[PDB]
Amino acid sequence: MREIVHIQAGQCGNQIGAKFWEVISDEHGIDPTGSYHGDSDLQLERINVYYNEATGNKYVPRAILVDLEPGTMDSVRSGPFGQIFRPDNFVFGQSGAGNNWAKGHYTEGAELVDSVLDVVRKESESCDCLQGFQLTHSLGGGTGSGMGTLLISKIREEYPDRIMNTFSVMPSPKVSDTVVEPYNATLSVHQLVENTDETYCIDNEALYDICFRTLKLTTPTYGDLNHLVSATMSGVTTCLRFPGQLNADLRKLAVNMVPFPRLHFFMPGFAPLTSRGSQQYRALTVPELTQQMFDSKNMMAACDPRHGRYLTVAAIFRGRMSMKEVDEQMLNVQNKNSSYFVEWIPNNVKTAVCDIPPRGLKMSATFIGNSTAIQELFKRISEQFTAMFRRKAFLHWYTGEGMDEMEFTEAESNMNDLVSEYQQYQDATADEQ
Amino acid sequence: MAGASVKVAVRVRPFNSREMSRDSKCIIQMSGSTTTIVNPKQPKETPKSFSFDYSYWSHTSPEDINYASQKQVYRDIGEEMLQHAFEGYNVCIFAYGQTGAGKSYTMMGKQEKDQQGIIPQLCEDLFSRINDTTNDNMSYSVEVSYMEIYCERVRDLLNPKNKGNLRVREHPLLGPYVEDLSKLAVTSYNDIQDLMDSGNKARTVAATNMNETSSRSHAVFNIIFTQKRHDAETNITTEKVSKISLVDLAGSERADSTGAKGTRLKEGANINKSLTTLGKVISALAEMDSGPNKNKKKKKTDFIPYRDSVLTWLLRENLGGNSRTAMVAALSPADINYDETLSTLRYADRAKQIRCNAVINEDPNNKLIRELKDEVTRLRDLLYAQGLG
Amino acid sequence: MRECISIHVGQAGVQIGNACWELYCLEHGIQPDGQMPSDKTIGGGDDSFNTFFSETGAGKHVPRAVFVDLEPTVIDEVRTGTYRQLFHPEQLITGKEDAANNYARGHYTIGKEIIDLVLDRIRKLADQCTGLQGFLVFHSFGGGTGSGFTSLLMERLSVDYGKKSKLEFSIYPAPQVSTAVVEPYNSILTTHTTLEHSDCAFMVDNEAIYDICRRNLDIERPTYTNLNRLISQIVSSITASLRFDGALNVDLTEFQTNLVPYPRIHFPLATYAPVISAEKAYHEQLSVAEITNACFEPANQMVKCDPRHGKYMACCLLYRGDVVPKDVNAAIATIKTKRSIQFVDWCPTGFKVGINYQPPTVVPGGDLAKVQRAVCMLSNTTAIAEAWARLDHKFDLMYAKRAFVHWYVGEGMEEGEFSEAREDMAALEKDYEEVGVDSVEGEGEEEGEEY
Ligand SMILES: CC(=O)O[C@H]1C(=O)[C@@]2(C)[C@H]([C@H](OC(=O)c3ccccc3)[C@]3(O)C[C@H](OC(=O)[C@H](O)[C@@H](NC(=O)c4ccccc4)c4ccccc4)C(C)=C1C3(C)C)[C@]1(OC(C)=O)CO[C@@H]1C[C@@H]2O
Ligand SMILES: Nc1nc2c(ncn2[C@@H]2O[C@H](COP(=O)(O)OP(=O)(O)OP(=O)(O)O)[C@@H](O)[C@H]2O)c(=O)[nH]1
Ligand SMILES: Nc1ncnc2c1ncn2[C@@H]1O[C@H](COP(=O)(O)OP(=O)(O)NP(=O)(O)O)[C@@H](O)[C@H]1O
Ligand SMILES: Nc1nc2c(ncn2[C@@H]2O[C@H](COP(=O)(O)OP(=O)(O)O)[C@@H](O)[C@H]2O)c(=O)[nH]1
Ligand SMILES: [Mg+2]
Repeated sequence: MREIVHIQAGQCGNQIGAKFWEVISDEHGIDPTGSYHGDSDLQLERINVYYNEATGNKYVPRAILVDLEPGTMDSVRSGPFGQIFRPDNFVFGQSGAGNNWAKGHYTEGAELVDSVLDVVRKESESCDCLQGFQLTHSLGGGTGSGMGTLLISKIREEYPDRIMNTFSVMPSPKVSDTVVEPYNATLSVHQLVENTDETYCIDNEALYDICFRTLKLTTPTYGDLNHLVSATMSGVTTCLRFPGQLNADLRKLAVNMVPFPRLHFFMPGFAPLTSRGSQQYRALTVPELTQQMFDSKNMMAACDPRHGRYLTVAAIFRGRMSMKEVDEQMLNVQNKNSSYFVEWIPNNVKTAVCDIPPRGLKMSATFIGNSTAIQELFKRISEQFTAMFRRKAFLHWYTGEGMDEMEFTEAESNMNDLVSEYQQYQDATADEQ
Repeated sequence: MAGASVKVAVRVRPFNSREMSRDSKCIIQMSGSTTTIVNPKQPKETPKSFSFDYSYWSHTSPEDINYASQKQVYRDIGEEMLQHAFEGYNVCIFAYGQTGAGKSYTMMGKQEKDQQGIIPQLCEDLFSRINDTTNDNMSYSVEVSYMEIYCERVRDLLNPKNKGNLRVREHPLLGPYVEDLSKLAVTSYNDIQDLMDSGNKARTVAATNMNETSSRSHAVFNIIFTQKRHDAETNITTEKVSKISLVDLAGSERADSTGAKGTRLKEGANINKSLTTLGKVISALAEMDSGPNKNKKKKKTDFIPYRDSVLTWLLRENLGGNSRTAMVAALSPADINYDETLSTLRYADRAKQIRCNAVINEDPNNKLIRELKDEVTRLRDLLYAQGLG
Repeated sequence: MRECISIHVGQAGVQIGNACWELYCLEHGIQPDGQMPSDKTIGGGDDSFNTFFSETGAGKHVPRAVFVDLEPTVIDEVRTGTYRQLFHPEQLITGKEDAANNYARGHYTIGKEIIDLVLDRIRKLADQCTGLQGFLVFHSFGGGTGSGFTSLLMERLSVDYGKKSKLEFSIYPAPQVSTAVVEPYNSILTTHTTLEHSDCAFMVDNEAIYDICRRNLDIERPTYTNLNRLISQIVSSITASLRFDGALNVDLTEFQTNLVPYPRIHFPLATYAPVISAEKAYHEQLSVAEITNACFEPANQMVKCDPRHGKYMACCLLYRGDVVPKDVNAAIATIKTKRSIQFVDWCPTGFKVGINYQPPTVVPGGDLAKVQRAVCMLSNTTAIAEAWARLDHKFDLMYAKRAFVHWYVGEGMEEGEFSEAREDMAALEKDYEEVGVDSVEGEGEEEGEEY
């Protein structure tokens, strides 16, 4: 029995986690009270992946909620699915990080980390065979980034042989909400590059573009963006919970997608996505899903794949479909856009198929890419970072909490080395001397 | 900047007491810069042949012809590297070899002071030259540190405190380093060897299915050497600073040989990962050295994956830039360990891979028959061409 | 009693086993719950054939099958499926993670702690067996479990039983199509065990079967069920000769004796001639000559390799149904005159023939038509080298930069285990290139004494 422990820290992490628990709960037929009122029988077979079984035929998720302010806990509890969670997992303090990475990592989070790890240890010791962890957090924030990095460090220390996913919302050029984004982003990705097996790349601009262009929503809100991220989160681990013709575990994705240890930043996407009224105008088939998955405007990371090359890609289909169509479409995509795929991997497309699609759709698919274009998302941050570090714009707020100027330099150097490592494979030959 | 060539050396060993008592046969032959090995269970197929830079037959101790004497090895590696270090550049020796290979003898030698290893000869030569060249203007200082790497965690071997995990930092100018790593000065090579023994007492060692005491972790002995010059002025200047590194590499293990679970498999996996990354960086550095050294073109600076492991990260300055490298591999000479020996060669083949071709052992009967047939053909052609037959 | 144990490893093995056991139960009239109403209706007989089913006292029939996998999903689908009551409740499923497309994970780390239970169950099955003939191992190259665990199982079986035959059906990776990024590593690493321990290894390719199921059986969107059903038909054609009567009867040892000139070249291709849809079953005589000719067509091969680029070293034809020996002789004579089919000069006979009276069955809901005659051809030829050569190239393109290697070394392997295997692979290729060469001209150079 493969099982996953879910952690959510910070405002963004808690919001996405709440929406994710509403999306997964439906798929598995769970009442907001906790009782099961589904129809199919394939829904309870692997319920233990995400849920513990309570005494009175009630299911409680393994979610762990962390914060340094009680407001987001209060918002989550007073919600549609607030009562589903175990009240003992609401770990929180007061006097939040104040959008300061040092407070989240060195001053305030250092006191709450012991309690959070105690809860995590209690949850994990009850697992029959724990597979991995999930953590939802934002890089450009306060308590989220720092507490998430500190936690991931601790759990990687304690559980070195278990997978550690991470769904990170990193800052964006135009949609910037806080002034100290680059420091937090750099000091966070300095830690994520070391102590994480898989990191998924999300930002708000790509999701806004998806909402405005594909779904044609006039006034999108954060609920929609969380709804998307939740769709991707289930689609990643669909194969663990349901049968299929060709299964794909989390470890299979990690093995097939990561060529070298430090290149584990992935570009997620989902298909199909239409704008309500247009549904009747398009047929749903495997070629349509394949075309929409590889479209540049569908990506959730705001990095154009056409500016680089795909090191690897993975496609998890859900629905009753023919394997021949899937294989032929992946081969056609590889052979047609031959310039956007690395030459020294003979085949760089993982394919998985699950039999039971999402409730409401006859077919669906999730795309997980890994390409050199991700370097751009780092480069911009680094540029902004140096633009603030030459003058020490807001540095005293960080050095007043025990940090030192050397740490910023190490983080910047690690960013630059990661960027160069991704960039070495970008150029489309190496012949001249 | 400058490149850093790597000298690949392999040495066998004369049988041991257990080997001598048993009827085990040798299996390794070595000629020139080439070695060949015969599978004991497959005598019919072929011998595997590898070609290194440096090949050393220390099998027959009293041998007079083509015996790899200890002074020969020292002159062929350590003297040149010590001279390079004196010019003000970092240098390093990796020592690779599994249990029973005989790496310790090559690296340290016997305490009788009649057969020396590389370390004692290097230290003695360094201190002899220090005492010889200490004029009124020039001053010399030497410091020593000894650390251990275990499961991608650094520990102090000389400090007797609790074996906590030290934190690895990156000074912007002086590169990677380790915090709170005790640094001690030494006045005689006897102090260096005493510190080496004290640290070796503190190594992490565990019992395996193969040996009851096998090294489970890497170890680095850094000699930090400082030269201060007094020109004809009031300004004394630390003219150069160079490092001599002595790395002890644990071998590569198989899960089949050591089927223990828990900590043992974790240690084996970490050791294998570190060795693979080390081989990758050394091969890349050797290729980049070879390219510019002949072509003299600067192909950007390439990318050298230093960060993929702590071992290559802490040795970043020593490996890269203007530096010298040399790896020595010990190959047990029995047969019982044949596969092990082959694995050692396959790890010592890595980096600066060069062409060996097939070594064929001709039957003397067919050789003589072919030679006589050629002679008869030549003589008959000469006779019949002149009309004398 | 001619009795065989079928071993299914991995997802591909388990699904092919589902198809195969559906076919066997349909063939022998066994219901999904194990009962056979035919014996009760008639009174008795040998319909509880001991090749594949063991009969208990109450009249139930249990398959002589062993299923193994490191995931619980694929076998949990069988424990609660239509055939939930057919199998013994043992299914040897490790309630842990999977090999994760990693050979080392399936051979060294997690392959242990389940091999002992599998071997114990195999020994229990073998003890009940009298006159055991061999093993039928189903797996797939490119997977984690199907490569590493199959290698470990084959090694242990060769150590234990030794003399019994071990036939292997495997899914070689296709040239262009694939479903994983690290297929070449596992496929190359499996060469050691599939070479030394196995006796005869049959290779099938998904691209070839897709092509067949689009030209012959006119299906445009096939799934794995059709592939498994065709492979099941192939295996049933192979094994029919020790279940039913026939004019010429070929056991499992005759296969190895006739198709394996040397110990290291036991990689024959397989093909099924009358693959045709019900609509096109009409307008076609389907005589012995037609099916025999169709067996040799390059388009109908089950592996993407052209026989015209090599030489045939041995052939074995297994006929089913209303087939008479005279027509088989005429068809073989006709084939021998064609110039496009070249045989090695050192095998003048080059044909084994077997005829069985039992015609092939029709699975309900299937795709193949009901036919009166059928033939399965096995062909040991030199073209298979091509199918290997491509793979080797792919391996090099990933091993030059040591991509994906740290995953393999992190589970208990070392780097050298790659290179050694590659060297071994090269040797095998050279062996094929040595055997297909014509004998040197007047092989005793030239001769002729006085008189
Ligand atoms: C009834 C029907 O077929 O209509 C569709 C529909 O029109 C479309 C437009 C749906 C609709 O989605 C949206 O309008 C939407 C809005 C903001 C953000 C994201 C989506 C739909 O709401 C979404 C909804 O999807 C589901 O019900 C899935 O189970 C989905 N989960 C949820 O949406 C969900 C949310 C909260 C609580 C419970 C379930 C899912 C998808 C993948 C993986 C897991 C779950 C479906 C079928 C539709 C509507 C209702 C219009 C689309 O979404 C999905 C994920 O299917 C948007 O583009 C797709 C394509 C669909 O055709
Ligand atoms: N013909 C056929 N091939 C299959 C089928 N199922 C899987 N395969 C093949 O199996 C390959 C994938 O590896 P698997 O054999 O499934 O690996 P596994 O047995 O699941 O073991 P793990 O890798 O540990 O999950 C694919 O490339 C397919 O070609 C099937 O039903 N029919
Ligand atoms: N060139 C040589 N000439 C003579 N004896 C040698 C030589 N090389 C090695 N030996 C013998 O090797 C012995 C030491 O072997 P040993 O200490 O067991 O190696 P080791 O412990 O396997 N190395 P390691 O475990 O990797 O630190 C010495 O006592 C010598 O007798
Ligand atoms: N998708 C999504 N992003 C959010 C939400 N709230 C905040 N963010 C993003 O997170 C950043 C602010 O970080 P914040 O949530 O305050 O971090 P925290 O203080 O540690 O909780 C902004 O750049 C937003 O883009 C939300 O509800 N949904
Ligand atoms: Mg599987």
